[PDB]
Amino acid sequence: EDRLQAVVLTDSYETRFMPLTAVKPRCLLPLANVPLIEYTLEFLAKAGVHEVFLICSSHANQINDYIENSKWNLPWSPFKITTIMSPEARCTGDVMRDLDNRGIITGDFILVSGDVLTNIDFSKMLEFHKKMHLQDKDHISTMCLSKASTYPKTRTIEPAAFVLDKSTSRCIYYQDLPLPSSREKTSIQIDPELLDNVDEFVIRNDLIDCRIDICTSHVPLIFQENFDYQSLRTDFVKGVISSDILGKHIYAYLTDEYAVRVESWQTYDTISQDFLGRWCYPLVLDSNIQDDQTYSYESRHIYKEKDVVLAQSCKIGKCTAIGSGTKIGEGTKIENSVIGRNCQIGENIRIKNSFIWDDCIIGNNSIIDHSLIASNATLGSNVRLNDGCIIGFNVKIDDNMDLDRNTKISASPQDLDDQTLAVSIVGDKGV
Amino acid sequence: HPNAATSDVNVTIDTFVAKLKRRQVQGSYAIALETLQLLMRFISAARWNHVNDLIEQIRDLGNSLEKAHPTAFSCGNVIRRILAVLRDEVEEDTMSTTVVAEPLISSMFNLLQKPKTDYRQVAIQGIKDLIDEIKNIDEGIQQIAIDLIHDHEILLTPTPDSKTVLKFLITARERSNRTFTVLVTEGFPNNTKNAHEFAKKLAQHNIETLVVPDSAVFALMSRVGKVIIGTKAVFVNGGTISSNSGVSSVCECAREFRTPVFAVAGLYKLSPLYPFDVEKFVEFGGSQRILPRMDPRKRLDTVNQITDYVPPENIDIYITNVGGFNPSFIYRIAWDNYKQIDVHL
Amino acid sequence: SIQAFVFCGKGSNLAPMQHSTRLPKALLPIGNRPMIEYVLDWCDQADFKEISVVAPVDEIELIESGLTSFLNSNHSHHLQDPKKINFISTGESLQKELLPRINGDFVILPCDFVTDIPPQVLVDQFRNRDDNNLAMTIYYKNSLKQQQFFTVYSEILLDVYSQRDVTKTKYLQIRSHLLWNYPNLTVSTKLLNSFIYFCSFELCQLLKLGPQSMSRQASFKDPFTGNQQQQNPPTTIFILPNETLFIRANNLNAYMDANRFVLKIKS
Amino acid sequence: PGISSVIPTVLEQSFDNSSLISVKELLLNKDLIHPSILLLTSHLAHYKIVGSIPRCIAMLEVFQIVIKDYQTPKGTTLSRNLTSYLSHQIDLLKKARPLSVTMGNAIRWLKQEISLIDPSTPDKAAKKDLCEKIGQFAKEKIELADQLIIDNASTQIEESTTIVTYGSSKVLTELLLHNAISLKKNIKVIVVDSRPLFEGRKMAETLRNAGVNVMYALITSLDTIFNDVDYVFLGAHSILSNGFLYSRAGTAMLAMSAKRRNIPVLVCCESLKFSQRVQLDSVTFNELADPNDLVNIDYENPVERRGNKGALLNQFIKERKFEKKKLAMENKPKGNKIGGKKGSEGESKDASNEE
Repeated sequence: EDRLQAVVLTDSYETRFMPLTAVKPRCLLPLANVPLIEYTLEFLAKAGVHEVFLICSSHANQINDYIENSKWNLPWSPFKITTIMSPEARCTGDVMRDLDNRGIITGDFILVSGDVLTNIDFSKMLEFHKKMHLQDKDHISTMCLSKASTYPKTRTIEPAAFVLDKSTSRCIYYQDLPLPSSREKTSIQIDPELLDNVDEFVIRNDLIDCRIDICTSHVPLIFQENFDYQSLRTDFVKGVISSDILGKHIYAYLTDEYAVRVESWQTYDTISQDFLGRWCYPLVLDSNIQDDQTYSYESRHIYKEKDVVLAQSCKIGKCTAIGSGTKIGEGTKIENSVIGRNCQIGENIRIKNSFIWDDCIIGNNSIIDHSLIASNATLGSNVRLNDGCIIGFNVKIDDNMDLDRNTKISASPQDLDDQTLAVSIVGDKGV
Repeated sequence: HPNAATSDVNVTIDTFVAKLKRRQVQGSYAIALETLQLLMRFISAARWNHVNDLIEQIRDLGNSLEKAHPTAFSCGNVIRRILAVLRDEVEEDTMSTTVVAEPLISSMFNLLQKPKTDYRQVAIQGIKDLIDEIKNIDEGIQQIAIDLIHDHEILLTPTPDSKTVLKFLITARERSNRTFTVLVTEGFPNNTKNAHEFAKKLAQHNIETLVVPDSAVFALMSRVGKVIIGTKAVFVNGGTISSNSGVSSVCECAREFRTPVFAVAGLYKLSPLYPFDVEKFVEFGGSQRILPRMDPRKRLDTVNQITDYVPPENIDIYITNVGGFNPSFIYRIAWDNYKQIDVHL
Repeated sequence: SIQAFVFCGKGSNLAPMQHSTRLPKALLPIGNRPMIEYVLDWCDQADFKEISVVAPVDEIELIESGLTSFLNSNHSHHLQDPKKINFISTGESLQKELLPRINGDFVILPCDFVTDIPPQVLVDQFRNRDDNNLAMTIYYKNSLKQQQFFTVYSEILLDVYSQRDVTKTKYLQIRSHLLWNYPNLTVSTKLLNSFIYFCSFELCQLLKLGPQSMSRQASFKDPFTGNQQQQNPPTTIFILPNETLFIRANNLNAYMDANRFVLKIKS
Repeated sequence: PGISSVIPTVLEQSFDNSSLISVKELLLNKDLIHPSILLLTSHLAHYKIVGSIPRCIAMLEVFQIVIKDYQTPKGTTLSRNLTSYLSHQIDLLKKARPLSVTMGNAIRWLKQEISLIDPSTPDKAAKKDLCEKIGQFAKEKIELADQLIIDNASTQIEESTTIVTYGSSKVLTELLLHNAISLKKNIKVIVVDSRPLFEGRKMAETLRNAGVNVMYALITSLDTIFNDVDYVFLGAHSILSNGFLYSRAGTAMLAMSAKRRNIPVLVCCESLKFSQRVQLDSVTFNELADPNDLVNIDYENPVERRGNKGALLNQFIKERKFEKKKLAMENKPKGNKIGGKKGSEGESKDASNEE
């Protein structure tokens, strides 16, 4: 089981994150101060990978730079990173084909689609995979699942459907439905060919999406053979199941532990909130994995890094974080928010479930209720927003502003509202 | 000094770091052992001949490790001990190389007024000595422990986790004529399984078991004779940080009802750093092992901590390999193996 | 407060005994111990005082005689014959008829039974968990094709959908609103429904104003649908069906199972 | 009557002041037992929600129902076997799980009422006025008392208040809710809870359903939230003529901590919760349930799991006992607010003669 190699899918679902991405990309972005690929890298390290494949395309140069700046271009680790080149905004089949053309792998390999923050021990899983393989020859890949956050009523965009087994644990089907936004479709049709061979069936829809696969030496060959495939979850595995190769099976696995793949804004927010709570245990800010971070856990659910300055007479809430180099005057009524490293503040910020990213300058007076500020996007005087608002790159917001729900804010110096150059929704200036 | 040469010069530094940060390593003793091994590795392959520089490098190494993890101290302590060992030897050496007595072992005013050899082998031997000490503390605590337990006395034991404390208990129980009954609190967040294991072990030997809820101590304390702990970290003004859950309230109760408090201790487990605020040293815990499902977490606020700090106002004895010592006195003990210079590295 | 209704009919589904003029469905000696002996035992165990057996057009006094002679009984059992029976309706038409006699909560138990289960625990479950309706499903015969499918839950243990395989479209279908509230819904193959039914106080209103049920399965459990439209007036606690699984070898009789029951009984 | 004795768990060398088991799963019940009582017993056996105050109310309701269902027989008079029936019911209750002082008081009142109306008055007219009067009593000695408690709290509790509590005392919940939505103020309310029960959790849930900022707490570290905390109420159950509180869980510890750190501890009560019986330690009269409540790995209540725990007799001697009701102290709970408005628990029975 020694000597392992992996393929990682960063750069996948931009424009899904609509207000951002113009100069700096998608996967490079921070959670609470800390970038997202870092966790993936940590996971990989824990697993014990010796050869690392990674895909860069849109805003790729910056990604590459950041990779170089990370501590893995040095040969002290068992693994090295190499970049695969590809055209602007693409599907996952082309990349697979490219990889096959190159041709390196000998045995078992991993594909990590999307952006996954997992605290799960995986050696046991690997062992199980091995054992299962040792059972029978015509066997391919492993897939992971988990019990959802209570009831799926707030998680609207993801309606993942799974039909499984008890004895050998085997899936076939997948399905999606919108529902409370626009009430339309009410029908799903199921495979009737093979049922009594398995006997035992467990159907579940309230499972967390992750999109991970432990793969054997068959997948690229299969891709070469059938070039009509576009994505792995939606078409490929299902196709394979549906009498494509006779006798070829896959694997299902369950873990109750916290692991969420990100795709939307509200989901991201929820993830952040979860992190703020001590839901994650192999991942907390006091442990400081980067060796340059100096955050520590404190009372009343607040995070803090070394050297934070504030002015007198204060009022603080719950599940918050304050980074290093934050120079704050009198004010801050903080409830449920992230503020990144180094943030100078004039006076007073009424905080009700808000968000602030890397390096922000906020002027005089702001009433903020559940909204996010991105990198370098400076806040002038008088900022008033409502629910679910999202602000992009380099937004030099000036004097006097009023905005309500769902109003997306641009990043480029192309399609959306609130412009980066002087005054946003009080004047039309820019490109 | 950064990690630039310390990667190819010595092999498993990165692994050690990983173990520290991501908690792959289990047991304070084990951590200490690992540190010792690292030190050995540093010594064996690398050459210096220059001593003060080497010492400084070692200090830096220790410092960095300490800064990597703000609640695991064993690693730091071992390093400090080693430094101390080196320093005295160096001082001795200097006097021979060049070629006054104190009222006691160490003076006070010498800090204000102005004051090749087989050294490598000696250093090697030091590490071995340390290892041996770590191995057989219990063979030195054994005949200091069986000096304070009697007959018909109820014994409370919160946080029973270590192989040391268990062994101590076993040694006492061997003399089965000495009558003692064991109350064991489960320890809500993490200690539960460990507590159960301890209970099982007691049962194995034939030791009378009583399983306790943490809310119910006020109802038991007036009947409790003597209380023993098995702490992780020992401190300056007398207090301790114990291996997780239900110790503060217990201690308060003891203070109120006036109850004797034993603590199994080791000088290498003892830290010379002073704890000044609750706002830093107390280490918090995971809500993952409280309540499944995360949609109720939007409005409510769950508060939980793993390892807890004790004020010295309560505990009274520290049964070591050397002897049982007073909390408002243990600083001297620490200083008989540590310094005021090796503090803020 | 405590009453039970005992269903009786005629052997329409059985093959090779039942077509004889003097032998009934209730009185069938198949495996030494009688078919209504077990039912009577169950009833006795259940502490139920007043129990009334519903009888078909065929056999009016034979069942009475059975109740009286041969058998321990020691209870005031009453055998009543309503007139509205056509069979082309097994017991729904009987149920509709007998409703002002129901003072409390009633239990439905057919004459054709094979039982081995602990029976108190069903009743207790019905009583406790604040539930209107509860039914039972038991394992397929384990001793050495197209079948039947049911819906289950495992944490509370609930039922939603119960449709078989005789009269349906070729592909399997699921409703949208019938998942977005109550997310997790598991479907099982092996289970055989024993047709044991429990009923709460508020059920009598529906059978006198608007009937739809066929073979006591149609308009009983599936009209729990308080989604999409809301167009059938509900009686208030929400309309909710329940189910529980058991291990022991005892089930329904409908086809070639009588001969297997014979094999089973001697153990 | 049914089945008694023949049960698991040892006599216990430590603590045996009261018996420990009973009737849970019903078989061979007598042909006169009212189902409401049975159902209540079934509930209490594995109860989460109720404690002290609502239990009594429930009992009262049940009694009223029974009265409504009861008519004067042709042979036996109105006062002939009613008392016997009552006694039987009480004995059943005792067998199920020991009871409260309020309940006893209620029973006494019922007995008095039985004596008061002479067996010669019209039977239909008798119970007509009886059920009215019982209702009136309920209104006065519970609902009115609750109202009075609320009003007491109102004058005392400051502009913007942080309130920390333990338990499931319905009065306190009501008060909290009142403060939230009716009179309207900032309320940082913190609740603590133990291993076996989830009372605190339930209370938190309820508060959330009304929209309040709550902190959920456990034993292992209380201090971490105090070291700020300004005003505190405890889980009231029963007061004795000493000046103590026979109450739920490690409330005593909390009270002690409060005493140590700045502030007094305070309690609201009903002017019929008081006894005239007395005791002084958590050994005197213990309230017990089965050591089965702590075998499962926590999280929820009905789970059914496989691991390690499940040894009460299997291994070489293993006793896993606990307590529900313990002794709260005297010098610390200075505050008492009742149907007679004000007073100290130092004044332990200054309303018991006034009644």
